[PDB]
Amino acid sequence: KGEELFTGVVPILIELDGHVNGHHFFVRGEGEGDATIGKLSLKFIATTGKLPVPWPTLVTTLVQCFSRYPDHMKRHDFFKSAMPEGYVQERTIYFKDDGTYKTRAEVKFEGDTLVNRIELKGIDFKEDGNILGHKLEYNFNSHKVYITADKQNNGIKANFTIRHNVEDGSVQLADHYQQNTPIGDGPVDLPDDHYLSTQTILSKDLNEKRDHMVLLEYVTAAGI
Ligand SMILES: [Cu+2]
Ligand SMILES: [Cu+2]
Ligand SMILES: [Cu+2]
Repeated sequence: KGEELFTGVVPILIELDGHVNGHHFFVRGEGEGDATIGKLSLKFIATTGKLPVPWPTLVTTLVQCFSRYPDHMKRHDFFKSAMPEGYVQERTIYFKDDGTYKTRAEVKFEGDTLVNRIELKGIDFKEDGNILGHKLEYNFNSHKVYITADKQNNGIKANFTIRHNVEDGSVQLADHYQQNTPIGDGPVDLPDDHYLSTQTILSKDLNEKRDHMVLLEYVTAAGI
């Protein structure tokens, strides 16, 4: 339909096919999104066993169409306007003093479900660094995701730096560079500069034996 697709609660499917250094892994997440209040509630399983990288490094890669855009900002919501046909979301992520992730995702409706299917490639990580050495805390900070229009590509770009808490009290920074392109050829909303304000909780399911991550997230657009 349109932004009409997000007036209620929407089921979500997320699938990540990952290769970091020499390691293969697969993640599938399921749950629900409520864009009217900007809320995600999701559970992710590593189907391939224990992950070679920390769960928090995957959070940004694992549906910004569920951001809450306040009424006065609805003209600037690229993500919903591309639906149902969806958009391609690509990122290049530089972990400071540490390797890089390259991601490509398609985010679109498949029936009544919003699906995010991702390919992730990671290279040049240090064996004893914060990522391959699993030295990141199981939690997640608040960020501002700065969004700009990319009118030459009929889409948007985003810039932000993720701050991962490290177990010794230091911070591991991850510079994100993001490009989104609509899949369909219908017109989309090309926004004035603004940002998304994020908050996230990472937790566990006591009955789940598999390596997993429960996620609760709230995101609201601001800056206009
Ligand atoms: Cu209708
Ligand atoms: Cu292999
Ligand atoms: Cu593989």
